[PDB]
Amino acid sequence: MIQRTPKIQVYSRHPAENGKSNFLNCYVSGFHPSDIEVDLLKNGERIEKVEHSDLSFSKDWSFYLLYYTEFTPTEKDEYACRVNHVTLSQPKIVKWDRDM
Amino acid sequence: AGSHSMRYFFTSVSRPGRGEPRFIAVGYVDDTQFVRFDSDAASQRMEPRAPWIEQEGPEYWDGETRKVKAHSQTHRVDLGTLRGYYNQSEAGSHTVQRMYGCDVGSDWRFLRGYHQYAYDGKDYIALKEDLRSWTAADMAAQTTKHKWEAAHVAEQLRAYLEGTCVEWLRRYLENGKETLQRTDAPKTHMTHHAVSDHEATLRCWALSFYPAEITLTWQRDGEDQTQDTELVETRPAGDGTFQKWAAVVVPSGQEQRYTCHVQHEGLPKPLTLRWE
Amino acid sequence: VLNDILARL
Repeated sequence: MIQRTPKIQVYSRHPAENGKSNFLNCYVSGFHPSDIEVDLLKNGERIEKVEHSDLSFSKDWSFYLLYYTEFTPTEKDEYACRVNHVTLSQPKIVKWDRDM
Repeated sequence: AGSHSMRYFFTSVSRPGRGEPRFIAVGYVDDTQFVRFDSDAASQRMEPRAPWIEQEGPEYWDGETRKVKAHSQTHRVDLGTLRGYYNQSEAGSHTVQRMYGCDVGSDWRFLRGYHQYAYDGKDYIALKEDLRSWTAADMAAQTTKHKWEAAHVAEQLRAYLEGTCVEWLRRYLENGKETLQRTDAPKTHMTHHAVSDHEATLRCWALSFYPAEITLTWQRDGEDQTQDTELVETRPAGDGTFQKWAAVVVPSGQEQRYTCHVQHEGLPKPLTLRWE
Repeated sequence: VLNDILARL
């Protein structure tokens, strides 16, 4: 009955340029059990057309998923990933930083 | 070519409030997903996920669909058995995970095979490297091991892992050679991010590479540097390739002492990167 | 291809 908290990376598929269409990724990994809530946020609001990979797992049996959507970086829009999991007291929000 | 692997991953999650377990199966050649099954999806078929597998005929897809549904029912039965073995209530959700597959070497001959099972995220039972014996993690699994040693289970798995698995892996490598036998060397570059008026982060990027295995290491004046470094987990780009970066904080003006070193199967000689 | 065994535990 083991519980492992998710690692989160938020990043773009391609190097980000403002005004140039791209893909926003939220990679969640290292967690157990598999039930998890992942949303991509634009200026604090949930993005609607988000897809995800087929659940798989690593050598320690911890799960991973990639959530992704099309987006266009801009100077003023703030993007983020919001994750909730039984191991988390409150939802965790990780802002997208194009340098990481 | 190089060395190669075929692996199947299975997860079943019980849903005590209503219905059958959620079941998800994925198949990989090396780091390429090529088939999937999801119990919640509409088709109820094994589905292709790579262009080179779509050329397989209807007998292939009917057969894989039958077998993957049989896998799901085995996991369903197992979830019920394990609840009794561990004396757990019917009210909680529990998980079973299974992975099996084969590796071949550069000559495309059998190198090793594996078959591993977990319950609630912990080792339960695994086939040993000899493909003859079982590792049981606890006494519940010891019960399963005694059952499987009496029923010739390891023999059947060894025959699949050394025969069928390797033979179909070679077939996939041929049919998908355009991508499966191509290595994508990392596209590398270095970025610079001040953290004060006199220190800065140097970040060494590896982008768009395949397969996923890679090593990024920082050196200072020709010696390995782990102090003040950060290495993120390799992550999927979403287009079948992978990404990674490593970073070091340095005093501003001293960037030339630091070199990032990149090792990857697609690189005949490792790359060395230095900030402008 | 998948194997055609999967004995129960």
